[PDB]
Amino acid sequence: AELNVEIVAVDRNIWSGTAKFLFTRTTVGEIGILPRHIPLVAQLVDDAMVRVEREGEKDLRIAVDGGFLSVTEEGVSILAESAEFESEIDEAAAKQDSESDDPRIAARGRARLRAVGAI
Amino acid sequence: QIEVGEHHTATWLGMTVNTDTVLSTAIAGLIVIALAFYLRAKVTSTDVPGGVQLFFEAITIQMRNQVESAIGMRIAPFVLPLAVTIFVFILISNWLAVLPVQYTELLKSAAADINYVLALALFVFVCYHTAGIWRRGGHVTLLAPINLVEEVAKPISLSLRLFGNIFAGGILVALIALFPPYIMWAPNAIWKAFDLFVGAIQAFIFALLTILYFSQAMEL
Amino acid sequence: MDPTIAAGALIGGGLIMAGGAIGAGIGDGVAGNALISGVARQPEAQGRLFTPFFITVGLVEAAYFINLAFMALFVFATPVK
Amino acid sequence: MDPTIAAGALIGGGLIMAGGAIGAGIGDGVAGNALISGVARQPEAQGRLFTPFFITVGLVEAAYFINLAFMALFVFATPVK
Amino acid sequence: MDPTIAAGALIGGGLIMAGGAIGAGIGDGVAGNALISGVARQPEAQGRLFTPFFITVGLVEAAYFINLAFMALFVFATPVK
Amino acid sequence: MDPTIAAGALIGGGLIMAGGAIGAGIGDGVAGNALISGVARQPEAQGRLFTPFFITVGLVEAAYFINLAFMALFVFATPVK
Amino acid sequence: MDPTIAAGALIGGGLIMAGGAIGAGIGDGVAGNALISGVARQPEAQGRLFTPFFITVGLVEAAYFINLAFMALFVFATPVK
Amino acid sequence: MDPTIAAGALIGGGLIMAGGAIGAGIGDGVAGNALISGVARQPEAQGRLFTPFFITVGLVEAAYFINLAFMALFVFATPVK
Amino acid sequence: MDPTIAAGALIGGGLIMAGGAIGAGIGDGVAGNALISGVARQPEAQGRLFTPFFITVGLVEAAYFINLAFMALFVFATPVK
Amino acid sequence: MDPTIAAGALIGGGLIMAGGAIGAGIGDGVAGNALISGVARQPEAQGRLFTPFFITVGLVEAAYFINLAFMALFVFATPVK
Amino acid sequence: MDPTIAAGALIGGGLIMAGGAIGAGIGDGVAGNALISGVARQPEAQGRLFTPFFITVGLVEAAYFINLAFMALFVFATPVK
Amino acid sequence: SSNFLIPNGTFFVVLAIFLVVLAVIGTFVVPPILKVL
Amino acid sequence: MSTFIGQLFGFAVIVYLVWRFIVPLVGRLMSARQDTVRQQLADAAAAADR
Repeated sequence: AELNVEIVAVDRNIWSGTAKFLFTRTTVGEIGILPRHIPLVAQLVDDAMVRVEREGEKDLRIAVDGGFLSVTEEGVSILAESAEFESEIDEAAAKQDSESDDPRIAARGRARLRAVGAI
Repeated sequence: QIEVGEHHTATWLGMTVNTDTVLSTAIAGLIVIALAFYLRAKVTSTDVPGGVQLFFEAITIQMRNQVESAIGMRIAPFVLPLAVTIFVFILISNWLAVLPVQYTELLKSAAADINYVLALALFVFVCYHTAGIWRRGGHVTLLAPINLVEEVAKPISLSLRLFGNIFAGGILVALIALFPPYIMWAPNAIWKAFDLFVGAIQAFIFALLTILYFSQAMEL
Repeated sequence: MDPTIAAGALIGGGLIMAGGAIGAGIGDGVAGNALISGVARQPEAQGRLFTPFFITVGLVEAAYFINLAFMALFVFATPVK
Repeated sequence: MDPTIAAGALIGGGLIMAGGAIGAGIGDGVAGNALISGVARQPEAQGRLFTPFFITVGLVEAAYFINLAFMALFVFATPVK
Repeated sequence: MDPTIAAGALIGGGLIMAGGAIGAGIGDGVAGNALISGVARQPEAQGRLFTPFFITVGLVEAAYFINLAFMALFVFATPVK
Repeated sequence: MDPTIAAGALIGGGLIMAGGAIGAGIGDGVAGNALISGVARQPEAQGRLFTPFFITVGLVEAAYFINLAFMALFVFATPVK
Repeated sequence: MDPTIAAGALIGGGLIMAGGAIGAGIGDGVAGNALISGVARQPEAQGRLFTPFFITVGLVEAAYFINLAFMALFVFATPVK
Repeated sequence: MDPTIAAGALIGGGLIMAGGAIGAGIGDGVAGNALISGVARQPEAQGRLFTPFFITVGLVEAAYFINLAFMALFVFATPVK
Repeated sequence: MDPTIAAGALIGGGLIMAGGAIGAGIGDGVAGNALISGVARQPEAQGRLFTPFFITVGLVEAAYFINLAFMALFVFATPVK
Repeated sequence: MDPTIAAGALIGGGLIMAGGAIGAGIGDGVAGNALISGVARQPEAQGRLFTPFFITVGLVEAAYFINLAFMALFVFATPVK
Repeated sequence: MDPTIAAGALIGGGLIMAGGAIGAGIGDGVAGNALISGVARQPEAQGRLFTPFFITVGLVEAAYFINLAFMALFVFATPVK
Repeated sequence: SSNFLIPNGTFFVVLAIFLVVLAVIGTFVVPPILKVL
Repeated sequence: MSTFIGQLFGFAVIVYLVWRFIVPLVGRLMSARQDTVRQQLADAAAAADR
């Protein structure tokens, strides 16, 4: 089976498709959604990452900022201020961003790192 | 109809020795040295690795990540070999008991003897103790005497946890003996499979608790 | 007499095994509860959760088998005859 | 006498089985609680949760059946006659 | 004597049944707790939750009835007369 | 003697009833806990939750009353006189 | 003798009351836990939660008082004199 | 003899008080757990939560003191002399 | 005889203290669990949570010390000599 | 006789220590569960949570060591010789 | 006689070890439950969570091994011969 | 009879067997494998 | 010999167990883990290639 996934940014639809499994990290702890699942509302951690897993492709890793997450009978919906796919990230820019003193951009950089497979 | 703690015995320098209890121990030791030299004969760096090599590397980096998150690896790398030693040497030492002997059966466990387990546990003790004082030279004041129990606990715990664990099978395989032969094979198989499992898990536990006791001996 | 000691040893061994069984059974139950919940909350976490789980079990069953050993010492090599 | 030892063996075996029953019953209960909760959490996760669940049970019932064995050793092949 | 063995058998059977009752009662309770909670979360999950629930019960009551059997073996076909 | 058997039967019946009481009491408690929690979440779920709840109780009290029966068999129609 | 039976009856009644007390006490505790939690979530749910709560208690205390009755039957109208 | 009955009464009273203590202690504990949790959620709910809490305690301690009474009846006005 | 009564008193007092210890220990544990959880949620709730907590303890330890008193009455001023 | 009293004292002390061990073990377990959970949700909260935790333990182990003391009074300075 | 004291010592040691086993087993279980849950969502926490966890275990197993010591004192260096 | 949970000289024996075996893969396995890693 | 014929009547079912289920599984897995390092050394060859 498969579950419908939709990631919407504040001013754009980041992604929309179907998936086999969906891993992310709520403020309360990491979590993995599967095609059927309890209705749920949660808030992703500040430097969260979203790994979508699809049947015939390679898994799609996304960095998310200020995200919220909700699972319903129709599928998963992730609400983000901003999102950045894995094949769009400068790991060195994200690295120097990670060592900032500003918590917000530090979390942005940590998420961009998590997406690229570092940290 | 059966009585536990019976193995042949003798003496060597006034100390009493088990005439049993040492043959299967040496079988385990020579097996580990064997597969180790077999590794060395079929080791590689840029090939496809042999089954022995993949087995041992899985074990090795498992223990390695355990150590490194428990302690800074550089701080005490010497525990990594000591860990692997403990694992395989105990693993086989229980799995050696899989083979069927009884007519009285003396190919069975080395851990069914209190002294073998006592030696392993108290060696682990001397090592992490000297490591603790090598590093440094309770959480509440009046809680302190409990702490005294704590480190007298660990070698005891490590010792009897293993003995009783294998001794269990060391008894059960005997009991089931007097169960009728035309039926005994099925519970025999069931218990033997579960004993394989428990031996594996128990070697795992002894190794992991070894590492963690090293750690809490060596942190700061 | 002698049989009185034998009976005392049998009852004592029984108590030791009963305590061991209660402890091990409930301890493994309460540990597996967390294991299943973790695997239900995150599946790819299974291979991870098998490290703390079996640590816990290694402790729990330990107390069990120690008792088992002493039960033998009570029943077969009774200390006082 | 001899019957005194027999009675001690019967009481000891009883205690061993009682401890086993308490341990196994509550352990399987506390494990199945997590199993059912996971199933409700994710229906498909069932085929996945049957791996840790039965591991837990394999431990719990283990302590039970070990006791069972020793109970036999207490009642039938009583160590001291 | 002989009655001493009979009394030992009665007490042992009593202990076995008491352990069985505690184990089964609390195990079924702790399993039904999860069942009811799941059915309170998702009503149409009921037909699903009856698979893990009855699995758990199948284990719990198992330990019970095994004890029951052995209790009979203690009381009626007492091993040592 | 004969009174020794009678006393053994009384103690055994006592143990059986005690185990039954512990099992039933705690099992019904742990089931009613889930029932009340469900009714605190969704009031109009009450008429629904009475199906799994009473199923659970039907199991729990079962183990109780079975013991009760056997207690009678221990006390009134004592197997060995 | 006769006093031996009397003592057996006293011990059996004691066991029955002890089991009853453990069962009732913990069962009412685990039920009131859910009651208080529900009333802490929704105050105006109190008048509602008193329906399932007292149902649960009606079961729990039941097992208690049944035991109480039988305890009397053990102590006053002892079955075998 | 007579002292045998006296000893049986003392042991029975002991068992009754032990069961009472376990039941009351754990029941009050499991009730106060919910009370404290409710007061940690909503401070001004305290004056409210004291209604269900003390109801629960009124039940729990009840089973205790009943046992206490019967313990006296076992120890002082022993039914059979 | 007289020593038989003395031994019965010692065993009864032992049972009373054991029940008291189990009850008090677990009750205080289950209460402190809620206390710590509340203080982990809201630090400045500590000074508040010490009101319900110590109420609960005041109940739990009560059942303990009552038993303690009666244990003395069993051991020193034994009712029947 | 005198040895009968000695045996009663040994059994009573055993019961007292067993109750103490159960109470302390489970109480510290249920308290450390909350401690670890608080540290898991909030690690920095550790230095804070060590205040309520050790309070709880101070209560739990208290009941233990009190029993320990009385066990000595049962075993060494037996009240009735 | 002397064997009566020996039997009392064996039964007392048995009780002490049984209490120890129940306490340690369930305490380690309830602690490992929290450990696994913390590692479930926060696998990284495992390294940190190993500080409070082993503290808890250090307490729990403490009560166990203390009992173990005293059990030896009951069995080998029996206080009263 | 045999209070078989009191130690025996056999202890020292396997300590030897353990010691050398440790020393064995102190050279023969894991320094090679850690370098292979 | 009864006890030996019985214990290895059990041994037969044990290694029938292992040859039907487990070592095929670890064959799958160790084949995969050999394939991975094989592919990565092939990738190193392709990298020096490039």
